[PDB]
Amino acid sequence: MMMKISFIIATLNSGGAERVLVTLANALCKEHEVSIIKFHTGESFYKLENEVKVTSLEQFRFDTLYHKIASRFKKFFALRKALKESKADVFISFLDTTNIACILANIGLKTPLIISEHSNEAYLKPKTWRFLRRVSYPFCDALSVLGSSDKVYYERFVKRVKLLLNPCHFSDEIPFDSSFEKENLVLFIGRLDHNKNPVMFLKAIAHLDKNLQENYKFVIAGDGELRQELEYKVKSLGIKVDFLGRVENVKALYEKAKVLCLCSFVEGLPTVLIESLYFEVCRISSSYYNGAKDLIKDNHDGLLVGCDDEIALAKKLELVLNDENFRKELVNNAKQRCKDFEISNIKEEWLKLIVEVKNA
Ligand SMILES: CC(=O)N[C@@H]1[C@@H](O)[C@@H](O)[C@@H](CO)O[C@@H]1CP(=O)(O)OP(=O)(O)OC[C@@H]1O[C@@H](n2ccc(=O)[nH]c2=O)[C@H](O)[C@@H]1O
Repeated sequence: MMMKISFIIATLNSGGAERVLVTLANALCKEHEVSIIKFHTGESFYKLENEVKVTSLEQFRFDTLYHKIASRFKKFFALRKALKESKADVFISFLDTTNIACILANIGLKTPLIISEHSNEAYLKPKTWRFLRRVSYPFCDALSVLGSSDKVYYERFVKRVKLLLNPCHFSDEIPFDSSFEKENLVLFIGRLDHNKNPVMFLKAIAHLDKNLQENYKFVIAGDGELRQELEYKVKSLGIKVDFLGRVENVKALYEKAKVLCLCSFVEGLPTVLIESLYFEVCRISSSYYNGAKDLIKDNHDGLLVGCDDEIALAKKLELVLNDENFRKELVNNAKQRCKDFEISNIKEEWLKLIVEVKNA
């Protein structure tokens, strides 16, 4: 048949949620009809299919104490307005702040709201939002949730929670079993904020053999608030890491690169650890909060280090990089996880969930 799907997100900037949304949208787009409603005006970082109808809420002023409070009622009713005027068969919204907003704004309309947590339940640190999520989330119609520990957490107070994986858009593009002629390149891809923890990457490149360190290229794709101080500490330790910062063509690095390191303290299902599956990139990652083992059979299809162990990382790095027959084995076992992220399969459960929610 057919449905109007409306996606509601804050921004469409170089993120992980926005990466999933567009993969789905681009895929549902062809059979169905897919509006996106995004708050912060601007363009999308990710090539968005042409049929995807995209509508941005207004720009609002947050100067003056008046406009500081007023622009929330104006935003809210501007949101309720767009939702009404989408006449969508279903609303799917993304991330806690946007999710709680949508639940309130949707109070009234007779259309289903899906909402999805896209990060471990413990990330939401403050006390008010952790509370508003507890009161408002049982009023949605379903709930997408990535890690199992989050389903066990959200099932306590939400009646319909589903575990949907993320869909890797590379799954259709990159043929399974492709020759990759790699280059001495280690990749760090991600936001340069405190949790993503890029400093541990630097500290660890410091501790590598001069042999390796002088023949390998190290690269930090991504930008954050740490992009300045990271460059300072790169001098303080004195290594050669090439900050590129928000590079829309990560496919180009993902090929040449041999290894990819993730250093974050807590995550849900990082797509950087999913995309590598498609490029014979070997993953090395901190045993981050909770969902670590769901993604990496340590020493079988990846390598896990203690959280924030600058040395542990370097050893594992030096381990793979002094050993091509190993790196090459790990990834051939990692190719095995590729299916668990094909958009084709992931899309149809989104479609399945939309159907049951559209009944009642
Ligand atoms: C701390 C945290 O809770 N992170 C969550 C994560 O656990 C997942 O749940 C994920 C999916 O919902 O969302 C967040 C990931 P987060 O926002 O941190 O991003 P991620 O690591 O999962 O992936 C983001 C990345 O952006 C891209 N990129 C990077 C650099 C660049 O120059 N250009 C790019 O396009 C990548 O291709 C990529 O997929």
